Amino acid sequence: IIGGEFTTIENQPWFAAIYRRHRGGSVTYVCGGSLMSPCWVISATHCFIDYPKKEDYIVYLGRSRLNSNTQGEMKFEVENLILHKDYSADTLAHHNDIALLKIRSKEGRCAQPSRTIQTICLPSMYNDPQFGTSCEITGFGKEASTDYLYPEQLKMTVVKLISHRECQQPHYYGSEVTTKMLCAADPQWKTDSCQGDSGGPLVCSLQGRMTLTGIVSWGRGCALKDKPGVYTRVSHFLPWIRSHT
Amino acid sequence: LKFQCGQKT
Ligand SMILES: NC(=[NH2+])c1ccc2[nH]c(-c3ccccc3O)nc2c1
Repeated sequence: IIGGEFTTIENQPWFAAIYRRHRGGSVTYVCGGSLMSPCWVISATHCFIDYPKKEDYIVYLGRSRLNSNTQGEMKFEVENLILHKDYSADTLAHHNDIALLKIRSKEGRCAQPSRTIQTICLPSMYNDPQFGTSCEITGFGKEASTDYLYPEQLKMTVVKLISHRECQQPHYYGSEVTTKMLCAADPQWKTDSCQGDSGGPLVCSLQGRMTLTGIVSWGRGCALKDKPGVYTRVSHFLPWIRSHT
Repeated sequence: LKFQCGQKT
């Protein structure tokens, strides 16, 4: 996240950290995700696309740091890894970029509620906040586009939703952004999501609930002028989600 | 005990 504050998981108790094992001994961070229900985490298909071997990914809930433990965290294996059929990538956009991970712990249970583990709410069929709403994104991604390491402490920031009209202006992204995508930027292009933030949540409030409005998907550069971050529009995938949960 | 989506505190 460029800009932002450092936070602890108590402020995003539904945030999930997905790592990949290299039996060589190391585990690396892959992307972020969100807990929908006790056993399901949602993230972005492009995070798994190149190496869809579920057996090698680990998911942690209640983690405030990237490579050090947090007390209260839970670790799970991925029981099911559902990527979206019709996912596509072009010179910038990722289409149908949402993924579901069914988790199971070594004891055979799913997430349990605590002060560091909570689920986030889903929106209702094609129900979104209006552009202008300020939402928050969270994650362990880069702090500057030139960095080559990720922060060790979780970060969070606030970004505002912009309209498609604004985001599809030719000097922004043109028709690369569809109606199954959402754009969010900072008025002063000072904070944004970035490499390593893929899969995490864009939470806005809808009807009185903190709702998972978008999934960090792509962006040209990070905190660049006229280059909003693009998120998958969860409200447009509700049936897809239902058909698998 | 049980989840309440969206509730932090
Ligand atoms: N600028 C952005 N809003 C943004 C967000 C998520 C990203 N994720 C990535 C990314 C880059 C290479 C491989 C995987 C990724 O998720 N770039 C990203 C850029």
